[PDB]
Amino acid sequence: KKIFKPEELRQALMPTLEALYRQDPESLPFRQPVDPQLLGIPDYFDIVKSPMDLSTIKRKLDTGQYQEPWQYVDDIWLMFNNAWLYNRKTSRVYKYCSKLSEVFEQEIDPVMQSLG
Ligand SMILES: CCc1c(C(=O)NCc2cccc(Cl)c2)[nH]c(C)c1C(C)=O
Repeated sequence: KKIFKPEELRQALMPTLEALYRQDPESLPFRQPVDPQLLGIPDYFDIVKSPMDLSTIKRKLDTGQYQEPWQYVDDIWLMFNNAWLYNRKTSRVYKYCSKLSEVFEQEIDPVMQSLG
């Protein structure tokens, strides 16, 4: 039941988020919230009830919204799962999502062993 200072959480986790955000071009579809009206996908919020993206996660990390590291990890998988759920497996975004998830696994694994 260890408690982490918000600042130490940000320090430990931010490099993993940076690694995802910097991944080009695979991060591009995940750098901002999905905007259904712009994209012409009006059923999006019927399928995805809990939208998530890298900018939102970044904000949560900056503003003390995570009490413990698994909450960050939860949001990352929420983001990936939303994309795997909504998009066809052949789609560009699905494929980018999978590649990003592999980057995430490599970066996160040592951090979370070293943390919680
Ligand atoms: C298909 C819509 C979508 C995007 C997206 O941003 N597309 C536009 C785009 C902009 C730049 C680069 C690319 Cl490749 C696509 N993003 C997500 C998570 C999704 C979904 C539904 O899951």
